[PDB]
Amino acid sequence: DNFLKIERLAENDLPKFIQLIRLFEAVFEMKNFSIPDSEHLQKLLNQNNFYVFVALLENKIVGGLTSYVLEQYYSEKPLAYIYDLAVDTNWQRQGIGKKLITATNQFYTEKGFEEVFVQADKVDDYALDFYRSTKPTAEEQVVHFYYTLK
Amino acid sequence: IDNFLKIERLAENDLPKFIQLIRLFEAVFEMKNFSIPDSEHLQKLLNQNNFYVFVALLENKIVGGLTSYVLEQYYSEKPLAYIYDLAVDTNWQRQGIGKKLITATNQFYTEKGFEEVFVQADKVDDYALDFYRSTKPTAEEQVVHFYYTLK
Ligand SMILES: CC(C)(COP(=O)(O)OP(=O)(O)OC[C@@H]1O[C@@H](n2cnc3c(N)ncnc32)[C@H](O)[C@H]1OP(=O)(O)O)[C@@H](O)C(=O)NCCC(=O)NCCS
Ligand SMILES: CC(C)(COP(=O)(O)OP(=O)(O)OC[C@H]1O[C@@H](n2cnc3c(N)ncnc32)[C@H](O)[C@@H]1OP(=O)(O)O)[C@@H](O)C(=O)NCCC(=O)NCCS
Ligand SMILES: [Cl-]
Ligand SMILES: [Mg+2]
Ligand SMILES: [Mg+2]
Ligand SMILES: [Mg+2]
Repeated sequence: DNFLKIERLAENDLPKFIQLIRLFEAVFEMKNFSIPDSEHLQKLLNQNNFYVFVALLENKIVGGLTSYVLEQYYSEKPLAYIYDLAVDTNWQRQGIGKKLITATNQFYTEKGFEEVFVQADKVDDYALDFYRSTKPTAEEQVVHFYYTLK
Repeated sequence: IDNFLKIERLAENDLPKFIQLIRLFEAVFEMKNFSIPDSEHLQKLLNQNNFYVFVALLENKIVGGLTSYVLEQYYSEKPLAYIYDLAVDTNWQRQGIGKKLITATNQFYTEKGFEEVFVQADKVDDYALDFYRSTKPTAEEQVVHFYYTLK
């Protein structure tokens, strides 16, 4: 356990960001994925409203998550939106996912955020079991609609 | 009322209309004990390059609106848009305002070259589901939403 480190990426961590994206690509089984150019990814990493957390063994990325800050108009305290979370399939069920969620909520707690939220597909049984083990404050059944643009 | 209804995307000198919309949200969502954040905060939010508000106007009266957040992607150079809140004044519902707000919002992000816009509704909110389904979305997915209320 001493071996696992959690790191919040900084603006000079593009190589680690790209490792994480490649982990996403593999774990989510994305086919024919063409990674965006590094200038785009750098600009994203530079944003003050986006935070990436990774899990490291040595400097091998074995999991991570991405999150977005949503400034509120209902409150001065912001919300954080955990977008993606994944752990290397060889390293799953070792407490890594849990440590990532803990660190993430700890970070936004110290930043004085109101809440953090995250979502899973109703079909995704393994994800559901995971989030339900993280002592979330609550869960809600929602319907997600999207419009694919021209 | 189509001839008189106007959709406006708020700009940075539109804080009065932003506040009017928040007051509409408070009414429509029937929020209790709401203390609106100070104007310095709301102004800073309005000034962000990742936040866009559309309002529906009957003359100078806000009768609906929606807020949306930009989410730049790492899977694509094309960003996503997240519609967070949408409401129409109760006196003016079921007259096509909600549809015109969605339409305007998707047209805008289409001009901006976004990949996709998404919006959510609670599964028990049958009337909201009815509404979104009438706007002809590309697809809908069942999702479970978890949150962590921070200390
Ligand atoms: C939908 C809403 C957001 C604004 O949209 P609107 O102006 O009322 O809706 P529109 O007039 O543009 O048209 C949508 C119609 O809603 C649906 N609808 C019609 N009557 C309805 C009713 N009594 N209840 C629910 N949906 C109804 C129709 O399916 C649809 O048009 P259709 O005739 O083609 O089937 C509004 O009703 C509202 O603010 N409700 C309370 C707040 C809310 O739920 N917001 C969304 C979640 S944040
Ligand atoms: C969940 C995930 C994201 C990372 O989690 P992880 O490091 O493997 O999970 P943890 O080891 O921290 O598990 C914590 C708890 O999840 C729960 N859990 C139950 N079933 C599980 C399963 N099939 N997989 C993972 N966690 C499970 C356990 O209670 C577990 O505690 P325990 O081992 O003491 O019983 C990882 O499984 C994953 O990447 N899955 C594929 C991608 C994905 O679905 N991501 C979420 C959607 S974006
Ligand atoms: Cl690479
Ligand atoms: Mg670093
Ligand atoms: Mg367990
Ligand atoms: Mg204006």
